[PDB]
Amino acid sequence: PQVTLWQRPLVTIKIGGQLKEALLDTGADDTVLEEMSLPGRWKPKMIGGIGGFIKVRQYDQILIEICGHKAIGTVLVGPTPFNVIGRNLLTQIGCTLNF
Amino acid sequence: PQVTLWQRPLVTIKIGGQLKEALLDTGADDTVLEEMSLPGRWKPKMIGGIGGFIKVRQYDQILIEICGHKAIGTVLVGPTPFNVIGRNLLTQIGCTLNF
Ligand SMILES: O=C1N(Cc2ccc(CO)cc2)[C@H](Cc2ccccc2)[C@H](O)[C@@H](O)[C@@H](Cc2ccccc2)N1Cc1ccc(CO)cc1
Repeated sequence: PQVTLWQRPLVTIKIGGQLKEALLDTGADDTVLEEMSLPGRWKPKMIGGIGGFIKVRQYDQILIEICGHKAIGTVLVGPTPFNVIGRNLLTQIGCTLNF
Repeated sequence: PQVTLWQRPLVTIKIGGQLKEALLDTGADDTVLEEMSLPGRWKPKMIGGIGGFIKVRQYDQILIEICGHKAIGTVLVGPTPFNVIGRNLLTQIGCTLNF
């Protein structure tokens, strides 16, 4: 749909059998989810944000359904205050900025 | 214009007589700029991010021009690694997202 930005742009995702809400986030390069059960292998890493760095686990190749579109990608799981969908998935879903 | 998200969506801003680049960031409610000299006076404020929180100072009713577009609003100046344009200014330049 279009999304105006008068409100936080939130979306429903399904990942790992579970339903969550997530913020559409053009300023983020990667997707970062609050701590969640995912099956599998993962490799740790750090990301920095505004505020310092977190240590996060990266899982590659995770299927997310976002709104109702499907994507496979890397997601990072860690101590974020909100789930963010970053540009690595935004580009799969077809998301564009318009002004 | 329309901006796809294969690369970081940067724009040039003009703010307080200085030219800078910033990320159009849908995830951020407000605009946070790296430290720079701005006139007026300000209030101490604290925002949270990934990583944690920073003390910023808030200036309100500053004019910023983002592409050719003027907007006036609150800008937080402080320890961000990257100048971030958030939703408070994005709505004024008529930015939407679309998928
Ligand atoms: O740290 C934030 N990252 C950091 C970030 C970096 C990398 C990834 C994964 O690759 C994910 C998130 C982004 C801004 C930023 C970009 C580049 C360098 C440094 C910072 C993001 O784009 C912004 O949306 C929120 C993400 C967020 C969303 C909801 C809740 C917490 C964090 N933030 C924090 C932020 C908070 C408030 C304001 C102003 O109100 C601005 C930014």
